[PDB]
Amino acid sequence: KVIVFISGSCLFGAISRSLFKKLPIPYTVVLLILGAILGVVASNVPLVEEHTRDVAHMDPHVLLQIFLPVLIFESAFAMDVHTFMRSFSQVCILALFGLVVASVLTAVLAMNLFNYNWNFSEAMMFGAIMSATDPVAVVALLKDLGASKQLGTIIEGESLLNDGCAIVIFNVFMKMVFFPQLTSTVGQNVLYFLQVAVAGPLWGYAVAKVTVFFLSHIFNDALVEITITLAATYLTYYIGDIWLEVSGVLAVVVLGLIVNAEKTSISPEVEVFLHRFWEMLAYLANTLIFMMVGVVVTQKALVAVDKMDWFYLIILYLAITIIRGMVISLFSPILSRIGYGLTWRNAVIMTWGGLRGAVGLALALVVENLAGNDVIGSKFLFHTAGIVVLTLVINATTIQTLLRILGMSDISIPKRLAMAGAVRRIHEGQNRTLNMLKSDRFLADADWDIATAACEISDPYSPREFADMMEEARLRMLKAEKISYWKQFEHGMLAREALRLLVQHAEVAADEKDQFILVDDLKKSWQIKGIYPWLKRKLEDLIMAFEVTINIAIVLNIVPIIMEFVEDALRISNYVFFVIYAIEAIVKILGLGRHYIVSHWNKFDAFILVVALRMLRLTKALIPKLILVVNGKINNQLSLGYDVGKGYIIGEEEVGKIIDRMVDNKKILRELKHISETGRLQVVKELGLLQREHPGIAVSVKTRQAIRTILNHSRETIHELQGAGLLDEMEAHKLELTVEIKMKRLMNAPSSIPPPPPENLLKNVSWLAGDMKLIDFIKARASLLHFDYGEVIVREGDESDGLFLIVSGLVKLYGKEVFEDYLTVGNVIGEMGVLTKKPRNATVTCETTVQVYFITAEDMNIAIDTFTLYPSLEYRLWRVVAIRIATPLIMEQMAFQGWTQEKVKLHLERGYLVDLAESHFQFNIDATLEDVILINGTAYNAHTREEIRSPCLISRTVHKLTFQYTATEEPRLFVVRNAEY
Amino acid sequence: KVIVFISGSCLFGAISRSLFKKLPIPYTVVLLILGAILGVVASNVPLVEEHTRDVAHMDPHVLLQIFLPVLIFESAFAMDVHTFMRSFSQVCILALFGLVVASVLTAVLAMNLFNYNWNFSEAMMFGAIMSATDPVAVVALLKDLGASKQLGTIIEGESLLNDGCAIVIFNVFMKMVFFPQLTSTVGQNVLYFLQVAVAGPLWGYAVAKVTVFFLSHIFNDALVEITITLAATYLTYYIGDIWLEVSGVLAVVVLGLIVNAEKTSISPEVEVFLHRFWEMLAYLANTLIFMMVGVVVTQKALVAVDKMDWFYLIILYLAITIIRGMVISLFSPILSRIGYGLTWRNAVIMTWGGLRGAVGLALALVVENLAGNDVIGSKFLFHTAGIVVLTLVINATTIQTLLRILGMSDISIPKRLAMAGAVRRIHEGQNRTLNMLKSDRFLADADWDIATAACEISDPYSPREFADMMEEARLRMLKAEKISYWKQFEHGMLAREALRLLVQHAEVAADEKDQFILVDDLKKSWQIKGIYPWLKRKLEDLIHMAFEVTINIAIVLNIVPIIMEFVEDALRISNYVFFVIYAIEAIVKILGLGRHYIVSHWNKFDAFILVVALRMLRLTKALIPKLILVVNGKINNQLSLGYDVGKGYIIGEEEVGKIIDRMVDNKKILRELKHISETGRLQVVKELGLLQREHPGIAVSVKTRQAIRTILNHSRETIHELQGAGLLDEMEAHKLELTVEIKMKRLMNAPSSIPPPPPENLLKNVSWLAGDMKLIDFIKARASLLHFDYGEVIVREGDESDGLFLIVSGLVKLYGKEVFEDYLTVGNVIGEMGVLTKKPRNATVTCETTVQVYFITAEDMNIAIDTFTLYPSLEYRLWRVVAIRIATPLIMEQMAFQGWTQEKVKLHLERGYLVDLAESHFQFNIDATLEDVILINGTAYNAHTREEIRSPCLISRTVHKLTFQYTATEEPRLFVVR
Ligand SMILES: Nc1ncnc2c1ncn2[C@@H]1O[C@@H]2COP(=O)(O)O[C@H]2[C@H]1O
Ligand SMILES: Nc1ncnc2c1ncn2[C@@H]1O[C@@H]2COP(=O)(O)O[C@H]2[C@H]1O
Repeated sequence: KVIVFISGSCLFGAISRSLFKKLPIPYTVVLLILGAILGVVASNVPLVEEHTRDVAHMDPHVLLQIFLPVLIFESAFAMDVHTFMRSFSQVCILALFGLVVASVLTAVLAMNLFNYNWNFSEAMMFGAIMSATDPVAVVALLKDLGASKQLGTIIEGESLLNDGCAIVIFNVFMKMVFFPQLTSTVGQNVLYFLQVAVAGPLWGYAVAKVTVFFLSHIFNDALVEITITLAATYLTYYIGDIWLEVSGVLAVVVLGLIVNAEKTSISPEVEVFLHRFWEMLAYLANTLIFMMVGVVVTQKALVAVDKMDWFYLIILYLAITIIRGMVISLFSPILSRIGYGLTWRNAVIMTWGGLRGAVGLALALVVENLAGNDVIGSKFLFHTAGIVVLTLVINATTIQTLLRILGMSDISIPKRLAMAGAVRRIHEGQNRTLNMLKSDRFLADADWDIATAACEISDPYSPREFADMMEEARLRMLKAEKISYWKQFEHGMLAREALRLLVQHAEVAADEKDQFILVDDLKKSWQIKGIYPWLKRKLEDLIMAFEVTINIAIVLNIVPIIMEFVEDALRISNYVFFVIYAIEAIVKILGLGRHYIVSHWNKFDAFILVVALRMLRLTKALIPKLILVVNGKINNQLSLGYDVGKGYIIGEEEVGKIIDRMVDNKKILRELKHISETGRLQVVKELGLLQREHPGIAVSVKTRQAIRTILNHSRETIHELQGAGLLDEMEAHKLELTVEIKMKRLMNAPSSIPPPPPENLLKNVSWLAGDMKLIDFIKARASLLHFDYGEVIVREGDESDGLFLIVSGLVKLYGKEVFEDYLTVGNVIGEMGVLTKKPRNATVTCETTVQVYFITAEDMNIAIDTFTLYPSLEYRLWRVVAIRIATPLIMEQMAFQGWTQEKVKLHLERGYLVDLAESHFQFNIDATLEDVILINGTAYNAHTREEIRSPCLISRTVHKLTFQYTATEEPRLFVVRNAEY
Repeated sequence: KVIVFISGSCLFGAISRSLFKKLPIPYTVVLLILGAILGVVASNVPLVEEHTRDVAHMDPHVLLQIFLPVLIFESAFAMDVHTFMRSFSQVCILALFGLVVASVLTAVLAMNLFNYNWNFSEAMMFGAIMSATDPVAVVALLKDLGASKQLGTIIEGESLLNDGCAIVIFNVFMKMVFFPQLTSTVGQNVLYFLQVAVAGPLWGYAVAKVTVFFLSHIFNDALVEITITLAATYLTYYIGDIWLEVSGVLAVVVLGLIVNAEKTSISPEVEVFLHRFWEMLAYLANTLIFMMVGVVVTQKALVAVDKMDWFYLIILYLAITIIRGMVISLFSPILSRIGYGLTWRNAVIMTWGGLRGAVGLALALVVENLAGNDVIGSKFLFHTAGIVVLTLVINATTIQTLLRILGMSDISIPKRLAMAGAVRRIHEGQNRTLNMLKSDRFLADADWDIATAACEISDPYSPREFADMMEEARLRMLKAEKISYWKQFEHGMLAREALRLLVQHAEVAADEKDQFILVDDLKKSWQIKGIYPWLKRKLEDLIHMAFEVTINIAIVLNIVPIIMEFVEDALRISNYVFFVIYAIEAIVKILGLGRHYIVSHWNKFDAFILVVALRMLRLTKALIPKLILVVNGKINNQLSLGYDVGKGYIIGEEEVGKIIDRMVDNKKILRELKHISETGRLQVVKELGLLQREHPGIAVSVKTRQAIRTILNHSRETIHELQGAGLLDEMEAHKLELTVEIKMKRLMNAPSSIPPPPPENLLKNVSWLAGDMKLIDFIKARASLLHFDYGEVIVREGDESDGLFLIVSGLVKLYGKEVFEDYLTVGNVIGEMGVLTKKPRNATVTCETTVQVYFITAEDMNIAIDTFTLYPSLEYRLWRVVAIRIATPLIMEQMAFQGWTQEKVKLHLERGYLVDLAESHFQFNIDATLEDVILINGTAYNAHTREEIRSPCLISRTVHKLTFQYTATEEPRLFVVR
């Protein structure tokens, strides 16, 4: 019956796809040709005639209900959603206007020239059936050799919208023509138009949001989400099919776009499985419909032969080609003026990009089968088969020729240079490892000709002098900046979108002109000036159990509206609404203790309750949702702008220190350094102004990039640990799943701005001995002094003024060999100036804006006199300065070799100070104390009578020590007991 | 009509699967419970009654033709094929015997005790319907917490074979019971049995091989192979369904097993897509059939209430449980004796491993629907629903309790120690990178509490003294050997199977007893003593070519009308065509009769068949080379694997022997451990050497197949490092890495057939640059092929010069004098300066392995020198070789040639010549045209500074003119490179 035909069709499609892969002509036309052969065999042998008659004469219902929604759903599934949304406005405008112009022009051309006794509706149906297209072949060719990304997305989106509008027009006009028993008045026609406009896509959006919310609560389960997605898609299609014969495909398209847009709630395995499954179904449908078209056209059009239609076909193709070119040629200056400009290469490649696919053949089969025994169906089928089999080869050959000639698919010089360098590096490394392997003991009598020929690799590709030198120098500088950007991305310091924005900004201004870097485009990239801030300014300035119950009651009030739009239950529903109003009155009575005297907005709700249509109650809960989503929407773009600004700054800083060695001409080097430093200084001030506008964006981006850097380095560490054999494959995978989970949780990070860190709470918590004395010191010291870049607070050798503790920022200390230290938030500086009364010994500078608290010598004396009986703050300060002095001289010792900063920090935390007054300035060293450090003073050995002074390390050989008490130098020691105690 | 029921069924299955994931009870019983609820709603409301009446009363044809083949196909698709084949024999024996014993015991128990007026066929049907089971739940539980691999495969294979034989028996009896109008004589019954035996699986094998051969010619295309595989599976099922009512499932199972077995011709993406698609279909079918069973049993069994059946159910469950235990308990000693032994833990976990699934419920629905208005269908459905809903909870709880109690799912000490060490290392690295990141300029006012809490990680888990010390020392040594094996695998020096074999050999002898390493098990691992060599020995010793291939194809075509013979004018024309083919064969034989007219032993039978005029003998002689080549490949793979694992053990022991000494400090333990390790190494090296001696191609194959792996791994690491430095972007890196993946894929199907040994004369002529007739004369005057084994020194430093030696097989190590160590491979020339400079010796060369060398004496060297005198091109080439050998090491170490590798300085100095001192009268002028000037030999006097220098030395660029003094004992020699 039908089995052998389908199996043979699949085998023929497979062999045709495998054979004609190399030729630029798409495979599908071969299928059509093969179908033609079957026709001239179906007229003689009764067996193939029986098989074809059983299969090729199916009902239109199955075609119109199955073959088209699958194809349009596939055309609306494989597209990149974000790239589509980047140009949705121009794509929609161009697609709609091209569709309407092409349809009306084809209709009037047919009526004027064909000399057929047709009506206007037949010609409009002809135009609609000649308007639809399919871009899978041209986008496949572009993927193969076009070397472009945005062009295919533009073509796919335009084709999708064109197909949707074309099938809408064809369905309405076919229903008007072939069923001449329906009223065509305006009152229901406008209702039908608005229904198809608004009711369908909103229903698809609602079901998509519902199923996404359902899938959000599913963890590490793969079958459930696949089955739920398939069932939801079929349910949407079935409700659309019950509703109309048109809006179902629109609802399916919207649902597919929304599902493809979301990525956080669906694991990638499900997405790739769904892509593969839907692609397989679409390919099968396309092959079957092509073979059916071929066999039916060969069996039918042999009795409709004339020279007039053969003359008509060529001029029809010429007319549709010229109008398709002319509409976009006329609309190009408007697009250039509005800002969505496109190059003339894009226009000339768009002119030939219209390839007819399978939608037109489907509609032709439907309109031929519904025509009965009439010549109109044969004319339709023959003309559409002729035009598709003409364009499918001619347009493909011409687009390949134009893509070759225009040279946009040309490998640039840096691409070839980088590929050659990479190939040379790989070959050198392989030669080195071969040389190492040849020296191995067990690698003897291995034929090295086979080994060398097996692993060989190769690339797939194979004042004028001053101006040329400047041009090549700036090209090399652009190359260095690009590789710096890629290095920064690979180390993890950047996000994804900022990286591609920087790369494309560098590329579009690389070889266009002499200027290479611009700042105002970056300015508009990070700042927001569109309609969103104006909408926010208008919106936010012009305007739980009880709320949930009120919302549920308002939703329940739609059921009387449903009945009204369509009894005892309805009266009971009105009584329930009155009871809900009474419950609202009871809620007001309960809130009378808070506020019930008068209200402004609630008068409308009171009037609505007096009427009892309760949709006005839900807008109070709807108000926070709009601000909640728009604040995140603007903050995401603001964070991306700050990120790309920081990336440009750090890239310029990295490339600044290498340009001097690259060139040797003085004038070029000077002018390049001048323009680079002016650009950096111009952008850094605006970045600082953006930071000063609000501080939460910087905090968010720093705390969202530190996690990325830490996770990347942990992944590198675990890969290295796997490479050393200390753990096997399964444990490594089990541990790496945790890293993947951490990254997945980081993906949906709270991009909403975290509150700024507290001032008093962090002051009390960060210091160990937080008490009421700290509060008294804060009340006696409120400076919050701010120092910007390029300022030095104190200098070495200057007289001591007091103690300074930092509350915001990072500072760098240079002291004396020499050392460099970095103090973060919560550090205390100026310590020995109040204890040992030393003027100064080191210089501290600030690399950014810092907020600090100032304590003077008088303030320090007042603080010291504030607590005297139990100076816990003073004792903690003594411990802090003691461990600060003792820390750097222990890790460098040979005894503590192989110890990190945290190891020596946590080793010495369990140590105290020695009371020299109780011990009468005499100490005995035993094995109980693990470490003894001379903090201050001069110590005299009780055995060797040797005098030593701080900074020094007491050896384990010394057992008894004596100290001399002096007012100007009081001896101090730190003792850490053994870890076994 | 049917849509809402299916949609609600899928939603209920989804919510039940999501909710009951944590509890050890499988989700499916909840579905059954939910179905029960629908029943007590279907009896009152006419709407749900209409929906249930429409969907749940489905005809048996769709169930019996759709629901069962999908389930059995899924049970025969997700299995690991190789692990199944490792124990196929014991799995088949145990499954078949357990099935037949359980079926007959259930039948006789039902007939004796149930007091129902049933026949023997009804009880056999009852046993067949109670024998089937499903492995999905138990294997899922074992994947979750069983911590085992082989047990799940054993259970799955047993369940698959049991299901296939059970459905065969059920069909062959149900076709007799409910259709009492068919003859049951032996003559057709034995034909049916042999038909199911041989016709089905062979047809599945043929279609699988045909579609694999079809898919082998498809490159980088994904849709075509998926569509072809699906169409081939349906075509196999349809031909099986037309053929018999039960052969289709067997053919589909065989086709699925063969498709899953193959891996080279199918890309992994297609395989995982097919796995996911088939699993989705099976899950949907299982959920739907469970809900159907629940609703039908609640609607039906409410009018079949008694205490007799409610008492019979418990004793039936007890009887089937005890017989299932007892059959394998009785068969365990036979398995232990035969060598396929299993531990008592495996037996006690296999006893409770029988969980009834969906096949029995499918057969119950079929038999209940075909029973009509009779009590037998209700009894069948109620009893099977009761037993499945009892076992599905009770057996799951008991198997979880037993798995906890028996302690086989316990984390060992080394696992916890390694996990803790890895966690500590990761935390230390993260702390270090956080400390580095805190000092960055642009990382200011970032709340570090959130950063620390976000990236925190943790593990999922949380003379007696002398003997204890020895035990912990040998455990630590085993851990060191295991990590050495993993390091060797990760560096790329091992294959996959040898790695897992060595790891499991280390594991099974780790904590069992005091001994740790055995050698005779490795001996039987690398050597072959099975039935394969004996069958090869008896087989291969007991037994215009294109036109012959065309004649064989025609003889194959002659078999096509034989189907008509088994089944007119066309048949007579077929006989005439066969006679014409016979005449053509006779003409071909007469043409070949000039070379050989007498018929051979097989040719006499061929002539007899031609007189008969069959092609079976021609096909057999065509497939004789096929069986020869597949036997050769099968034996060579095992030999290569054994040699690989032997080499891996040797290099692992060599690595661990250097580090074992530092680990322990007790003298006696260290001495005895070194003694046993060295005795094992010395025992295994001699056997490996003789194994390599017996046939040398295996070693050549394994070396040339592992060098490519090492080179490709290091190239991949280099490309990853280059990507990490930003010199190329993502797309170019992926495009380049595709080439590495293609190289690895081509290496996967490597020519494991043994390459021929390298030639002797051809390599001697080609490897040397100046190969000519003089080399042939030297070979005729020097044929030594001396073989030196390990531990032998050929010459020593200071001994008198004897001649020149050129190495033809092996690698040697030279120690000379600072001091230097050199490695000479095949094709090197040694002992060259001893005849040129008349020097005795200056360095000592030894051999690290067996070496085959050619010996040339001083008299032979003099004869060779006197052989070519007019144009001694061999002598000129030797002078160039010794000149470049002397000049090479002293240039790369110079500051001028800094950053130059060995190949760079080798290819830089190849465009160099010698200076003729006779033509220049021993005076040379150095200009900028010559890039490098090297004093090879002699004393050079500067013409300006009057300074005397001698080789080895480097002439600086400041020196312009030089003079040389000619001496017989020291002739000056120089080399100049442009
Ligand atoms: N080794 C050190 N590490 C960190 N900070 C130091 C070190 N030595 C001195 N300082 C700080 O530098 C300050 C310089 O002036 P003061 O002596 O007032 O107090 C000193 C300490 O706060
Ligand atoms: N630098 C070197 N590198 C490699 N081989 C050498 C080197 N120097 C000497 N030889 C070889 O060692 C041999 C020792 O004895 P002969 O002098 O007969 O010939 C010598 C050369 O073949």
